[PDB]
Amino acid sequence: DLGKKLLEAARAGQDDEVRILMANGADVNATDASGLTPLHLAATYGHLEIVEVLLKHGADVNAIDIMGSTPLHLAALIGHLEIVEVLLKHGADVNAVDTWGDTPLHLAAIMGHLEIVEVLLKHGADVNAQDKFGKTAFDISIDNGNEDLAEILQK
Amino acid sequence: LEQRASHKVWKARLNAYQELNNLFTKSSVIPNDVANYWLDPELFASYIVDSNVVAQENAIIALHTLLEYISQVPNVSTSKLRLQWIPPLVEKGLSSSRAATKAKATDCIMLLTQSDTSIQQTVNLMLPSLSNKLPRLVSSCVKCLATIIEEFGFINVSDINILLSEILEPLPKLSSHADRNVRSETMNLILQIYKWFGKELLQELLLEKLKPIQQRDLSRMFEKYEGTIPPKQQPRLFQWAVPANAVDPFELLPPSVILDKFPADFQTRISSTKWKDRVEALEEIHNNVLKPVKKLAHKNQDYSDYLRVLANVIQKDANVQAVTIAANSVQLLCNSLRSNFTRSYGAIVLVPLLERTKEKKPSVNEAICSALDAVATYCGFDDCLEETLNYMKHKTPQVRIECTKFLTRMLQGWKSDGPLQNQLLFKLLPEVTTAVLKIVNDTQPTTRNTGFECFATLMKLVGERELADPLEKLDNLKKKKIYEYYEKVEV
Amino acid sequence: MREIVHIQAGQCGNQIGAKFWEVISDEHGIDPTGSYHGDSDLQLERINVYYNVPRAILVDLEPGTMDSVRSGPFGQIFRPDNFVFGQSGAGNNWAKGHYTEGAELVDSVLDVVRKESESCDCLQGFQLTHSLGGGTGSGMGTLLISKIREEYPDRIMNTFSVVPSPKVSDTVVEPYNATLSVHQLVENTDETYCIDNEALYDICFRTLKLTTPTYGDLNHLVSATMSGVTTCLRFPGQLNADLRKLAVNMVPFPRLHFFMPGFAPLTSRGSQQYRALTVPELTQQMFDAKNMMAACDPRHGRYLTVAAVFRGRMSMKEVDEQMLNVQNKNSSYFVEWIPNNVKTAVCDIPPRGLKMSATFIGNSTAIQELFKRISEQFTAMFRRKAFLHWYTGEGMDEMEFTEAESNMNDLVSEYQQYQDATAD
Amino acid sequence: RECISIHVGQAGVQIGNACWELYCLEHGIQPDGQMPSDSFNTFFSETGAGKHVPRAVFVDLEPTVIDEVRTGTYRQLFHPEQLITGKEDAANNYARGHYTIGKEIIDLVLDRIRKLADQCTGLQGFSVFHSFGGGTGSGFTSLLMERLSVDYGKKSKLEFSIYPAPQVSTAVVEPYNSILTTHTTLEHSDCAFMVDNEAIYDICRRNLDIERPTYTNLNRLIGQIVSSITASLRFDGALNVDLTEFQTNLVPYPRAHFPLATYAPVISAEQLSVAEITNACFEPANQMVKCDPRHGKYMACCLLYRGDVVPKDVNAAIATIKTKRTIQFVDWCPTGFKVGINYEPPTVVPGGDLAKVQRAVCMLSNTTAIAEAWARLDHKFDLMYAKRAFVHWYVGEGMEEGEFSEAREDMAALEKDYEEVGV
Ligand SMILES: Nc1nc2c(ncn2[C@@H]2O[C@H](COP(=O)(O)OP(=O)(O)OP(=O)(O)O)[C@@H](O)[C@H]2O)c(=O)[nH]1
Ligand SMILES: Nc1nc2c(ncn2[C@@H]2O[C@H](COP(=O)(O)OP(=O)(O)O)[C@@H](O)[C@H]2O)c(=O)[nH]1
Ligand SMILES: [Mg+2]
Ligand SMILES: [Mg+2]
Repeated sequence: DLGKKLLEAARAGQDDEVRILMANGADVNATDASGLTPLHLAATYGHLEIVEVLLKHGADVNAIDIMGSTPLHLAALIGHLEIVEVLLKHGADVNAVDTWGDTPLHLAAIMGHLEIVEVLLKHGADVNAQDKFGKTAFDISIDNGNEDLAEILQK
Repeated sequence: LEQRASHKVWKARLNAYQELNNLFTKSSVIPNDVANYWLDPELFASYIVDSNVVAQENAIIALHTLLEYISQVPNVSTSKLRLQWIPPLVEKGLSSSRAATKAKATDCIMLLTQSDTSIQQTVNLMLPSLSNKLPRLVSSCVKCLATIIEEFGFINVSDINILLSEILEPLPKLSSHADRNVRSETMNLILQIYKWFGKELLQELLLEKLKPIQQRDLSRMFEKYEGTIPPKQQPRLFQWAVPANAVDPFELLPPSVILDKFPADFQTRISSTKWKDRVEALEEIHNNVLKPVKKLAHKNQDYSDYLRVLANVIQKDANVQAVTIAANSVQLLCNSLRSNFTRSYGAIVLVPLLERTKEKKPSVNEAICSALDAVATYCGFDDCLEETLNYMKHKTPQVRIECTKFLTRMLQGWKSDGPLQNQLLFKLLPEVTTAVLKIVNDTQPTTRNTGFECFATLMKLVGERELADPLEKLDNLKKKKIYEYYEKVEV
Repeated sequence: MREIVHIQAGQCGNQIGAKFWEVISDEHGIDPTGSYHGDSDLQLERINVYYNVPRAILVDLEPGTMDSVRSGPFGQIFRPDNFVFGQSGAGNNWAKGHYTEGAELVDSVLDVVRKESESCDCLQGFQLTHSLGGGTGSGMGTLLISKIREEYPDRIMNTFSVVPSPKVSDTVVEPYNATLSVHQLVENTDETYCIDNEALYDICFRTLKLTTPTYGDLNHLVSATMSGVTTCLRFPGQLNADLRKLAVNMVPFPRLHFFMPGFAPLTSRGSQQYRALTVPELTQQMFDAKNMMAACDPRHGRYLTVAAVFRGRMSMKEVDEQMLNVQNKNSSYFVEWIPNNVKTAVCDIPPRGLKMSATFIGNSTAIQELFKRISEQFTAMFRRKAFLHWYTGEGMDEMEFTEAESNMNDLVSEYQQYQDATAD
Repeated sequence: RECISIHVGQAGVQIGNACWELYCLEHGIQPDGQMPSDSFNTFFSETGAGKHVPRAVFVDLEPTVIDEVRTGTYRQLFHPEQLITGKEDAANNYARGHYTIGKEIIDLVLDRIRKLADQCTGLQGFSVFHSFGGGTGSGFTSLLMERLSVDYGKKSKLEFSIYPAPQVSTAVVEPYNSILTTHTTLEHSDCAFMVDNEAIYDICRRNLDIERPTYTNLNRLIGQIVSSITASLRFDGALNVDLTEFQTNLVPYPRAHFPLATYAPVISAEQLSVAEITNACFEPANQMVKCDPRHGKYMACCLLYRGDVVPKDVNAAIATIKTKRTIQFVDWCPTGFKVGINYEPPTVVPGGDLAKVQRAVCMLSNTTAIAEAWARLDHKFDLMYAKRAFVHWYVGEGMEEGEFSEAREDMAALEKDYEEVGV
């Protein structure tokens, strides 16, 4: 299966061998077991050129997996500021929700990616968005003693 | 991967242990010379002490399935094994902090304990570990000692007195040990000794010396115990323990001699060109001379002149009727003269009969097969096992299906001991299986379908695991037909 | 798949058998001395099939039949060794042919069969002609068939079996003999052409207007049918070329291999109609039940498979059209669940005495009518237990009759099942 | 660089003759093997005596057809060890081709293939020619393909199947044989060009102006279209230069590897423009498999022009069709039409009813409408297998009855695989 080799590459981060596999017509939106496209995997592990390569070949910027995770979720979780703005520029879902009720703003705030928090906010992130337990991004800064984030969330 | 069980990198050793654990599930009960993890038990003693917690645990579960693959005969070499193995198992398996590394080590000791005749040799080896630095080891191996007892118990123990003293000796110090667990788990070992011959004995020997609070808890523990002073039945039996007026035959009746019965006008009548001469000749000596009697004369009676003319017709005689009445004569001889057809008699009619299974007339196949069943029930598997295979390879479709059905018939009545290395096993894979597959893979379905039973009656005899090798080479589609009969078939 | 071994057994066997050899010897251009005086290669293209001199074995317990063949026209050509004949006759006793007297001789026959098969590049199968109401042709023939079936299981078995009818012999044991023989053929032969004397009389009497048909008159219809159905086998041609392929495209269920043959145009002994039929006329002798060699109405059942053989120079375009026509204009009579079940083939060399002809081999479920007639006569006879001491005396068991009776009725039921089957 | 051709059953063998007749005219090779005149040695090897021998094996379980090869116009061209024949044919029975008769000769055939592969240095793979409905063509091929996936597993294999058609059909059971081989040959084939004998019949009646075509008529037309596909491998073009590229360009799903081939122009021998012939590639009347691509989505599409062609005319004709027709593509496709050109003129046979044309084109397009062809077979199959008709023939020649169902499920699964791509 050529769609499975493109996932192996996009994850482990072999920029060149993506072009090889895609020149053989590999499925840009090929799903693994849990519904993760290569764009998911590259956006998780910080392979910026692989993200932009897949996106311009028609990667689903707002594709979800089995748990409702978009690539913007995973980029904002791990803290890949370069990729976050690439995804958003390609029409990413700033207020996407996943199965646990989190938005990308939740994940960037939990992991302390203050620089990504501000980018998401300026792309119209929902500061009052709640998760399953009922907590906003602002509640997380209150709960996690992060006054640097509380100020950045009310800006 | 064979010698890689001692390779430097851990993840290559981790393979060899999984490779081994497969080997001991998937290899032979009888056992390949490749299964030489008995006569060098230093190997697994090394593997159990692997310098890596993940590859260690995988060696123990390979030892575990090895150490239950060895509940097949003959492995009287379980004495050497307990010496070599349980000290590593106790010292560093029971010791382990890992949930699963420990659980399988105890299970291993269990299997070594029931390899033995009794519990003493295993007990005697793992006693010293009570005196070790690390508490969780003495915490644990007192729990392991206590459940080799509650499930087995003291039986077939030479000098129990010497053994009770040896395991009662540390119990004072263990019960005053610093560790909470070492103590708590020592009161359990006390109970399991009381549970078998307490409490008069333990109060004379050990209750006196413990803290008063302690002997109270032990008495409180004995009330909650219900059931007779020694347990009536053990929750687990040993090796030998688990397996643990003649009837009369009517054959004693006097013999009857039929040689005198025959008529002068017989030889030319059976060797005649007129079919009705032959039929009447055979039919007379059958209805007048054989059918009445119930036991022929064993002593000093040569029927191998009469039997070789029954064969001459059963094979070559063009009259299907004269065949039918002859094979019924042959059966009568084999039936009324049990224990005669050793070779000369049995063999004189055997290969002719197998040739004539070609006959498809129901009445005739009835008579030929039933006579083949006679020669078999008093000569099985002298000449038939080999020659039956020969005629499964024969060109006529009918003789294939019928001689294979014959092997099936015989195999259901295969009760010859033993217990191993019979004529069936000497030639099992080499010949029987190679020939049964030729039936299983025949061009005709009704032929193939006889093979499917004759393979499922085979597995039933000799283990659906032993033959899993040519099972794999077979179609997945034929496999589920074979299994169909395996589930229904009995011996 | 080249050579065919031919066998003829019993009186009828050697009669229609010799007649068949007369017909196809002419068609292939062989004289009674055994020499080629033809004038076309399409005649010797597949002469290796039936000839070497015929690859024919002649069998009868009745020794007289020997001479009735050799004193016939092409009687000189048959190999002297291939004559295998007994001392006495079977006398309409199937048991005598199958178990006692016929069984004594059957070995001698198999020796000759072996001899002729031994020197074959690649055998196709066998071809037996015989009557079913007799003792020898039925009893020894069916015993011969089984004996070959087991000695040559990698080969085809093809019979031309003729059914008894009161209209041709008033012997009442024939229902017994034919029932016992059908119980054999359904288990032992790949394909069987059902030649019905009932239908041969009804054709000679009603269509040919002969007030008293002789055997010769009935045998004329048979020999012409046989050359027709064997046209594919004897001349170059794409479709239904060898025995196995034919049976593969004719027999969808192993037991239902009893073909209802029929052909056109129906001529008398050496008459000429002075006007050759057209292609649509020939085609309209298919459902025409007055052309069936078996006394059955194709209208009363359904065709499972059909083979059409057009002989002569004619439009392959028109034949295709007419056959494609007659199928869909009678679509309810051809089974729907077997698509393209009718197959047509053309041979340019016409039959003797005709400019065009057409033979119509059909596996029609209507054939159950034929087996009904035989069974009712059998049962009427068997329920009063008449003449049973003949058969039982020769070693047969009364049970056999019940089994053959039941087995033929299962055969009738099977035909009735597939007739009432639906594709939906 | 070398490619080996294999011809199984009368269909393969007789289409083989037509193709190697046409290959030798296109390469100026003589019937005796000589040449008064590389890229073409992909298909031919060379003797020390200046003789050019095909890299081909002919197989039939019966002499008659291959006997005519080695007593005909091109008897000298082939080495006699390449022409293999049995004696008993498969009798329109996949079981006999695959199990009973095929096992008796498979080893001899595989051995003679090794002799041609041993002469080759960088072998690419195999071209395989065979009928569907034939017993040999279905059964033996599927067996041979299984065994080639072992003895040569790491290389390509391409099919040229003859899809059955009642107008020339010799057997009732041809649906059975088609399904049975397509099931067992599915995993072992990288790409497979189906040829509906009905379309080839229709084309020859309309454009060649023949009342009742013969096999020669159909085979010649077919050989022309086969030549158009293998032209890239024989003349070193730019597109489809080796066997892998067929899968790269046309196969975006291992299972769905059945391209529709369309060929224009078919001119009777009793010139058109570049634009006119490219429009005819999207006319169903000129397809090799009877279906309607308008009812389906394109997974890929290649255009193989050959002759007097200006590369700009092509781009105009492409833009015409890409704008003035609505060729629906799948969203996960490049959606760009791949092209290659070979400036040599289409060779016809001297005497042929097909005329020499100035330019010609062969469009290879993996459309989902070809599922219609599988549906027609599957339906005919279902009717007969509903009554277990003719099944005893197969089961009595070494075949398990289950294999019918396992094959039918694999065909039902393939019909679902075509559906999900096109929605
Ligand atoms: N287009 C084309 N079709 C053919 C040709 N020869 C046979 N066919 C078709 O192929 C199908 C099967 O026929 P064959 O290929 O001859 O059968 P086979 O492969 O020889 O197998 P067996 O004869 O059964 O042993 C039929 O439906 C024919 O219509 C041919 O030369 N050209
Ligand atoms: N068509 C035809 N039928 C015959 C001929 N001779 C006998 N029969 C039929 O065959 C049956 C008699 O069997 P027959 O062959 O004479 O006995 P056999 O010699 O023992 O096989 C009756 O049904 C007859 O009507 C013949 O020459 N032609
Ligand atoms: Mg007679
Ligand atoms: Mg063929």
